[PDB]
Amino acid sequence: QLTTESMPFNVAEGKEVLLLVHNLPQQLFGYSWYKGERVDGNRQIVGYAIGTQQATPGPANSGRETIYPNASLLIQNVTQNDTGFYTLQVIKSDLVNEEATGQFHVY
Amino acid sequence: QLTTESMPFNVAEGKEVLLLVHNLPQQLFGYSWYKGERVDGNRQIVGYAIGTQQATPGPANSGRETIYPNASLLIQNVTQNDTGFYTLQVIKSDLVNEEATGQFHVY
Repeated sequence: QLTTESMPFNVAEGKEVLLLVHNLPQQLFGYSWYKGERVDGNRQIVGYAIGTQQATPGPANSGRETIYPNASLLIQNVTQNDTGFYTLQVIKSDLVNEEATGQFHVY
Repeated sequence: QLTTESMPFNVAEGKEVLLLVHNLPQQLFGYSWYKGERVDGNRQIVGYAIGTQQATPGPANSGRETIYPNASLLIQNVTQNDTGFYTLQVIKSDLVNEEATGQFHVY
């Protein structure tokens, strides 16, 4: 049931897009966002620990993103290579974790 | 650097296999094991929270597996459909998580 929608879907180069999260579960340890349609550490954008409120960037961090405490992801100054899928993984306290995929298109 | 090796690699139907974990990082919240070569909640075997020492089964749990506190995974009474890839994800305190893939073959 966790979902993400991009706002806007079609984004103009140089403008911004918000990946808005819906149905965020409770009893969470943290968030991890990835570029592409799969959880993979080689393409992690950012890790975020809820208790300490610490964001840590990953290999796919571009320096134009902001993760908020509700797990939504802002990307500013979009370029053509931002186009595609993004994957949010949410880590539950029982370690039975949940993923959701979003997407947007830069024109 | 996290890795997993199956012992034995080639496993006889009805016998057991241990997915032994190496280089387990420190400062971990938990473990999640998956069937297949990717982290995906629809194929989660088990979630394990280190602090409370609780295992919770996922959709791909067969009832023949045991995860230990060092993250190694025993599978007993193997069948032909156990053949293939397994994926361990390790959740770090900074949420910049690590994955490793193992495999074995049932003959």
